[PDB]
Amino acid sequence: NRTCMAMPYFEIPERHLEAFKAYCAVFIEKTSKEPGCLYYGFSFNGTQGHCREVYSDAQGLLNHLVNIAELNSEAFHLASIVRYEVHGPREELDKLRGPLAFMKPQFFELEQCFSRPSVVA
Amino acid sequence: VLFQGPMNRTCMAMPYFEIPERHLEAFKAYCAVFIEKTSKEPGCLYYGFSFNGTQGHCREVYSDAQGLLNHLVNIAELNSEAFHLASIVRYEVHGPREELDKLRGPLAFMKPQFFELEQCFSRPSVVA
Amino acid sequence: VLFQGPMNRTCMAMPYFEIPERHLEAFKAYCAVFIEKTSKEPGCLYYGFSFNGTQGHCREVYSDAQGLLNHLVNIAELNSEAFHLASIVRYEVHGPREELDKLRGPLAFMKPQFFELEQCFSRPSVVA
Amino acid sequence: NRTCMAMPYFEIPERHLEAFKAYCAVFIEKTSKEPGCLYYGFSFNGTQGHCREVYSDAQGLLNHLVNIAELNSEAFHLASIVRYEVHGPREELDKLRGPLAFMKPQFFELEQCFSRPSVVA
Repeated sequence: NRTCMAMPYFEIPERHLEAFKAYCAVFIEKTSKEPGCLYYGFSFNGTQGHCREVYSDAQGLLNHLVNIAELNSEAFHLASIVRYEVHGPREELDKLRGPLAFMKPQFFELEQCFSRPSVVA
Repeated sequence: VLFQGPMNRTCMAMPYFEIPERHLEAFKAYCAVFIEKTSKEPGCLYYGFSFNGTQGHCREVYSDAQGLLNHLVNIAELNSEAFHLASIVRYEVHGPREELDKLRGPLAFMKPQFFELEQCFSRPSVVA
Repeated sequence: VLFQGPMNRTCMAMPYFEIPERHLEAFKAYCAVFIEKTSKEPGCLYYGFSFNGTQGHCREVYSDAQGLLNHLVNIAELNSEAFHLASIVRYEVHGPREELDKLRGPLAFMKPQFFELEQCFSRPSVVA
Repeated sequence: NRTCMAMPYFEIPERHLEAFKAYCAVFIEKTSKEPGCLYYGFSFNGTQGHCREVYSDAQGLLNHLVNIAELNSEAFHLASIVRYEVHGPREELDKLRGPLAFMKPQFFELEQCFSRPSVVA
């Protein structure tokens, strides 16, 4: 199981919350074209935003960053990413520590796990 | 084009642990005990521990809010005996509003950060 | 593949009228009066009358539940004077649960059939 | 404005309600491929189901019936259609009275209307 999970946390000014949520549907449409993306969901604690992103492997996360780059530049003025976590097995995170350094990610290496045959992450 | 519909009932809990270095290996050993206990819960879909050095984390995925409540009851005794190895510094709960409404009362003692899931894409054969 | 997200706030009201034949042409004339009055409501997106012989119908589309309540206030006086031309035999209200919750109290006197909108596809440029 | 609106009403046994709602997502996926379908939404009054279907013209409704026929036969045992209304201008409903007779439709001819430039139905 090489699945990796990325989690950006967003600080959204209250005047930008509705525009941010409208863009979420655009990010979801664009990300839905990625074969390696298994899950992409936006959740909110008031003005604190969050995305739970599941990719089939490290390459999937790298594909997503390239795929989403143009949308990122369009919407980058609506919020600040205040934290970025990447969770997965060490052998996949090893492929990401170099490429992702610009995000200052917090890397969590998955070491012990239970899961049902239906649910990979 | 726009697609709209109800979210899955799935809820995810994420405690973040501050583990003293002198307790880190004992904490990791106990993780096997917590996994074994949780693996018998019908409502638990995923339960896994990850580490950023001495920062620990558990990703807990339940089929609905009731699954998370069942876990709280199941693990209460174990939580109280491994209590001393770490402290929980953040506790997040993610899920749809209607399920999180069932959790705000029972989990108040954890002072959780509740994130209401509002928009999602998924491949349902592999992730809920 | 599965897409999930919130419904539009749009609400639709549909009264069905039983119109005596002797009143049908007068009813149709008054429809112009009701359309003119309703056309000044900011919250009204669509308001149209259709007929299956002497069975009349209005399709009323509002941007949210508040729009429907504003219409009730706006039309109250007109409703009371054209009151005698027909009877309402069915009154349906369609929309998302959170908006319909705002209507169950104010519209109780109409004994409405409330249909909660749960899944939808749409082309947002032309239909809400 | 040639738009027509179709409205099936469903009586769903309580034991079939969840399966019916799961099929709704399949009907929505299939109907989303129709260029002439502008809106397709399912609503529920307990066990009473309803679809609000908006088509750009009478041909769109006929295309939908053909497009959805295979799914109809798969799911036809989950509920009964107890009423079927078709609303639109007379000139479009004239094209449907023959083809749709098997549904025993209730035809409502739209005669007077207000709408904002953004909303066709």
